[PDB]
Amino acid sequence: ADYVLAIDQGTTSSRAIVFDHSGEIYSTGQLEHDQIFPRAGWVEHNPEQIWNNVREVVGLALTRGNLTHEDIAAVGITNQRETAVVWDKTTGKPVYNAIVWQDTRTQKIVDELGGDEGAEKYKSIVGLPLATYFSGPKIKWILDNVEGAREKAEKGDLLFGNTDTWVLWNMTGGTEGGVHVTDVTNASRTMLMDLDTLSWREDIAADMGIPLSMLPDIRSSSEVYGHGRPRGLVPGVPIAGILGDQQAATFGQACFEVGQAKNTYGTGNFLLLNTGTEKVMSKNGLLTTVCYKIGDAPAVYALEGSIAVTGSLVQWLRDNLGMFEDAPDVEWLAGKVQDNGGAYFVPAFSGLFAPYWRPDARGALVGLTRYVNRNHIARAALEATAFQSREVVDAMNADSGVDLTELRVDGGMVANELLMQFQADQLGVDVVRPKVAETTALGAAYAAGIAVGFWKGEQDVIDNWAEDKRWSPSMESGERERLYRNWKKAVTKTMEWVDEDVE
Amino acid sequence: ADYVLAIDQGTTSSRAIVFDHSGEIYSTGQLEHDQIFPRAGWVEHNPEQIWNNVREVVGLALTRGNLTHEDIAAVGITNQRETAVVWDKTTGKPVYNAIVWQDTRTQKIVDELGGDEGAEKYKSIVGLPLATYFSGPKIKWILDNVEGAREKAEKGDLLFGNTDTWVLWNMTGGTEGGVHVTDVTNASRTMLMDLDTLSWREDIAADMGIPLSMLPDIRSSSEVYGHGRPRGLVPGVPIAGILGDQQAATFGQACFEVGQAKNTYGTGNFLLLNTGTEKVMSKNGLLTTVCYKIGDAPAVYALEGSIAVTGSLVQWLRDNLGMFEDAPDVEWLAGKVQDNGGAYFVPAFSGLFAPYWRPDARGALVGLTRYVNRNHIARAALEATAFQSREVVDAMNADSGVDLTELRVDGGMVANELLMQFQADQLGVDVVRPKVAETTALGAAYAAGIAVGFWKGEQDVIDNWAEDKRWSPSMESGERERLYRNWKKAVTKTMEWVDEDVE
Repeated sequence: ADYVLAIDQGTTSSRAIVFDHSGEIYSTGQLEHDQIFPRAGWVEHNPEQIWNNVREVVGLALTRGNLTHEDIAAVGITNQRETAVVWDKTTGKPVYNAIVWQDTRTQKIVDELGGDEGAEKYKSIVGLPLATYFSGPKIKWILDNVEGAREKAEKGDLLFGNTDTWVLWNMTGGTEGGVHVTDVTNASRTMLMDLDTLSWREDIAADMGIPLSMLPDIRSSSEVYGHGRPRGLVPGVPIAGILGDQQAATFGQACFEVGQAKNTYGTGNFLLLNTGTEKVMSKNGLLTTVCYKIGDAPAVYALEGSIAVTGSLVQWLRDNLGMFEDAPDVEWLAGKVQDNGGAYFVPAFSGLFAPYWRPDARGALVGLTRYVNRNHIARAALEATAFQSREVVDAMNADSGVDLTELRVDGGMVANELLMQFQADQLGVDVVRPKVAETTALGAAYAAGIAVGFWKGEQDVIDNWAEDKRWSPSMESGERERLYRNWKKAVTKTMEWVDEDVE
Repeated sequence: ADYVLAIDQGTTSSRAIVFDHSGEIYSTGQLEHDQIFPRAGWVEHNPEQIWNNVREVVGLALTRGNLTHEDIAAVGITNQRETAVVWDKTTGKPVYNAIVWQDTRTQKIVDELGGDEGAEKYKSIVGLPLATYFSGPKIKWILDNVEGAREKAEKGDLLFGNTDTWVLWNMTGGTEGGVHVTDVTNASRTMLMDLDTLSWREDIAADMGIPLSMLPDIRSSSEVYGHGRPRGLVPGVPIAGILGDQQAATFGQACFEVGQAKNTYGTGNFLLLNTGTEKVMSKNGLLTTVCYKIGDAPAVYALEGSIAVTGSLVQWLRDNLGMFEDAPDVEWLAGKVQDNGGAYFVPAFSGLFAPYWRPDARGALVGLTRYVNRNHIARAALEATAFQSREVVDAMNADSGVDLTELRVDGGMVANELLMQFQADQLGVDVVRPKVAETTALGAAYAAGIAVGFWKGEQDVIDNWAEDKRWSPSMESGERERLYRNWKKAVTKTMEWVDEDVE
């Protein structure tokens, strides 16, 4: 077997990618699944469509690469986190659609669960605030809303799973031999797992009215969970790796050492920092979570931060204000000027931490003078993505003493030299861009190949890890701080106006 | 004679307009003159070109209307203010070009003139801060920098005068009989006139090194100053009206009552409030000026306010940010939505008053959210012109206790019904636009006409004043005030950020 097959079961689509020992793409296949909105704030996925699509991309990837299951040494799985699936273990049929992490129907349940200020109720144990994103409250919604579900869960007839678990169950035979398992990274996103013991917590489960029988067996992120069902496309093939999507991209970037972090650039940004075997609890409102766990080796933990508006800023300037209608890539406008021209963008929800720690939907644009033009505005818009990233990094550093040693990056925006160099300048550490952009799928492959010996372990992966390039800090140190301070000041004053803003 | 000829000697062109008893435009003539920039910040006009242009337009207006000096009952003159002309009274040739109000070369002179007392040194006597705009310091410049000027002056052969004086002198014969006179509105713009007594200040003149022999005799704004020279276009005709442009505009809007004010909408805005016979000194930085004086009658005063960025805002958003390249008229985009969507513009130099009275070049745009689009921005942009006029109105109220009774408007933006309505809504008083848009010229006509009896007086002018349209406040008090205080908070917060913005 010369290849490892990764399945990335994402939010909007699912793809299979076949990798070789070097970490290079051999063949791929991809399909979208429906985003279902039964009503406002509700976001659902049809679980069967997800399975049949996954079934199909695998076939697609093999066919394109002229491969046979005989060529696959292992299958790795990565998935959109938090999305909740509840199905019958006997009929195999879901009792309701998968409730996506984007869904907000559980706001009320989340508010009752916490009680008059209780969002932080479970943080010390599970590392998460009570929010609409996480699985637990979603399972509770399914048990309080669906006819009969709770009684059958009581009986032990219902299974819960993130889609890693849903995909794994179907790939091992479903109602015939299906294994009900999840890894530590995905379990850390449900609100039910104790970060220290890596086990389900009975008290939190009871609090949410969730029978323990619905919960899958928590295992590591790298070990043989099972084998491809006999009559499928990957008959006999070991399925030996699972990592939540962001943890997988982190793993595919080879952020194996303390201080290494991965920043993903999209409409919004996600940043995870490897804090080693030491678990760090945030004082800045950040998430604590599991980065990965390779078999019997100790779990490696992480701090996770998110930024609501990064790449979507420039997209809003275009679709809402009608700017840049002439230029597709804004980088080429920002490059026509030397500076932000005194302009600063206070993106919405940028007021993450100080002085209030209360992100708001209202943003601003300050420092406009007669000289300022759209090239400056393009420049400042890119800077705000970097500034926000820096403020999440400073929060992480303040919480650990594990200071970001370097940033590895993925996402569409990693193709912007200006942004990337400025990101390095602002952070004062190197910024590395991998040669393979699908870090999410690559992480799932590394996790699975390690478990079966296709790769010998973490060090061997580093040896086969190739980078595209890296940017090193070069900006005048004084200019580096001036920009950052003026920006944090802008954020502050903007939040002050917002408090007194009577809408 | 059934007509009154008005000469409007402006910043970029000069025009002649012939009106009849009903205030209608019968015939007109207009010609541009060169805007000379010998140096950065230097702005000059060729006094000879201006004079030639004035004769030619007068000729044009008379010819096109088929009128002769016999049909002209009187001539009125209005002119761009503060611009200074210094000429040889024996040859009638300028010693230098006219230095325009927009010329900033007098900054050093102005800085040192104030000594330890500063810019407000003379404010309590003349109504004006020391600044590059005003005539005094410009006359000093010419004397200190031009050869033979200082001595010719000491002989009594040098004359000064704004363009009103410069035109009246030539019109009455120049070297051969020219009269050297100015009215009180223009005199009050040079910094050398006492507001209470309406006379030249012997001490201020010496402070600036200006012999009193250079200064024109000060008269009222409406009386016969002399008659057109025999070889001219208007031989024997009384020249009986002079008002500085903004005052002319105000007079031509028939703003004859305490509390009536006129707002001129341009790239920037000029607002004047009639304060009656009581001179009011501002505690808000506004200017104190003579509105007009009609013969023996007591002089009427005004408070004057200037707003730097009004019409420029939309221009900037288009020429610099590349927005609205689709809409030459933004009123059509603003009309697609019913409100600003939460957005507020804090235009550069909008911090005219509290908290600091320290206008700054740096502005901002706040209250941005995902749903705000260019339609909201367009409306917010317009709202900002209305808001800044309201704060100038408030500062005028806080200075005198004279409630604005009604706002008369001119300038390019009065075609915008959306803006004029909102303006009425914000001021809570009626906003009216005249049928005759050329208010400055009409104002000069009224003054001259009254001096010769073509009109009986101010009530008679009112009896002939033509009104086009009027807007009544229609916005609920809650919405009205909420929008305004929200904007004022935006201006405040912006100024605070600007104070800590290290650029």
